Amino acid sequence: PQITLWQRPLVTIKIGGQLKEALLDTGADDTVLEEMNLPGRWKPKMIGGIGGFIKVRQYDQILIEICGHKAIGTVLVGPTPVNIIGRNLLTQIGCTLNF
Amino acid sequence: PQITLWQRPLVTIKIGGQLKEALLDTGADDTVLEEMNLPGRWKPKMIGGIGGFIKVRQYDQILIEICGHKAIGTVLVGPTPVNIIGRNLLTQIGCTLNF
Amino acid sequence: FVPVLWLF
Ligand SMILES: [Mg+2]
Repeated sequence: PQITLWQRPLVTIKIGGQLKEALLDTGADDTVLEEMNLPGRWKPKMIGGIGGFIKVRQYDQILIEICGHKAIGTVLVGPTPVNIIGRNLLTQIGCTLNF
Repeated sequence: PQITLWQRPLVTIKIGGQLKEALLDTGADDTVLEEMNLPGRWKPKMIGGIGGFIKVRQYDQILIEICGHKAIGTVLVGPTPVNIIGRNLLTQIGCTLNF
Repeated sequence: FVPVLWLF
């Protein structure tokens, strides 16, 4: 699809059969998702923001479906108030910015 | 232009006669820029981050060039670690997300 | 509101 940017670019994603809302975020290197139960092993990680850092769990090789596109990639799980689809997955679905 | 996401979408901007680099961020509502001498009137604003709040200066009706395209809108100036161009200006240059 | 800066 072509998405204008007058509203937040929120899409439905499918992850472990569950449907969730997420924000397509060209400014994010990584994909960051709200507290959820993913299976298997993870690595501890830190992501920086204004005035500090947030502790997250990094899971590799997670299948996420976005508007019919199936991406497999690394996700960071943590107390984010909004699910963020970053460039690691946006590149897998063929996403570009155009103006 | 078409901007791919294999790298960060960093582009050249010009504001107050100065050139800087800024991230095109579809996930951001708003535009936040590093401390900078800018002429004209502004309003003080507070934003709550991880460890605490930051104070910024809100400038409205500012002319900014983004990768050659002139745009008018609000910019927040303060202690941000990265220059962020948000949707308030991305719409003004006709930016779309496409996949 | 800038999620990558953890600002909302
Ligand atoms: Mg440029």
